[PDB]
Amino acid sequence: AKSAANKLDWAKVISSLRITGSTATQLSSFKKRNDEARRQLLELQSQPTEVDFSHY
Amino acid sequence: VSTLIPPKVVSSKNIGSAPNAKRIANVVHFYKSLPQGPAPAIKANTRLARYKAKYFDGDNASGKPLWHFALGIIAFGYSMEYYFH
Repeated sequence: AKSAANKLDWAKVISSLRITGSTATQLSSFKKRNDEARRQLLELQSQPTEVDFSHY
Repeated sequence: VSTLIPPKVVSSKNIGSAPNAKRIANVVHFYKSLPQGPAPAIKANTRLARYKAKYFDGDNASGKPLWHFALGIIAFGYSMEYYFH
């Protein structure tokens, strides 16, 4: 559902062409992409966080 | 550190820039301008004004009334000849 948010983000990039020199709004998009990429690799990296009592 | 915000700071920006001064000049320049040649006062008479309106506008603009004025001096000084010599 975040794809609509990022569609709105690129709409705001092509409208932020009207304001060149955004100091930290593009950095805010940078930070949200950074920790979004961090959390998606964190949840894909995550196992069922347990020790297998049956086998292991 | 957070979502920074210059998309909407237009409300107090619109004084200092150069098209603002031109804009506040020419919105004042446009309203009192008469639309389509109105109130030109094309008819006027003050016992000498039809002479001006027929002769001394930019349409005709010919110096021949000065000729008539020269003729007036030919009416004047030659008659002063009749008064002097």
